[PDB]
Amino acid sequence: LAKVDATLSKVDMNAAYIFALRPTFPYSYGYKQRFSNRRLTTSALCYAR
Amino acid sequence: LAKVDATLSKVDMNAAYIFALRPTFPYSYGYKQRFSNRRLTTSALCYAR
Amino acid sequence: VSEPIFNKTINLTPPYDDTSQTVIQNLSMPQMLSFDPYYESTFYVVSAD
Repeated sequence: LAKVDATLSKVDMNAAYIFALRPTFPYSYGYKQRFSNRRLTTSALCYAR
Repeated sequence: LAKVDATLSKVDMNAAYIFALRPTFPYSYGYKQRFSNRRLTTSALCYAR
Repeated sequence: VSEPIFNKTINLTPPYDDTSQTVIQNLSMPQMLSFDPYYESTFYVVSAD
């Protein structure tokens, strides 16, 4: 599945370099507490490197 | 459906006048945000004129 | 930020969630399940209060 199109370091060098060498790994985060009544993050989004 | 009973400007003039000439249009309001954790109004009630 | 570019025009502060102001994510692997590489001994999580 690791695919950075070869015809991308033709029109934009830096973007292709960033995509190739610094991948992202998106994930969602949340917290749970039993008797809180405080809001707390539920479905945040982040990118782990 | 527009019905203000004719036998109402007999016992209460002002209420019949208000119902006839200043109608109400109830509706419910709410907001949505993606990554908020703040409460925000969900099912408020209002009367639009 | 979905891509590793940081140039003072990128916003890294979550605008509508203040949970991260006091609580850090825990991205650690759990406890090791064995404190002896060769021999297995049962241990417990106990109620301290």
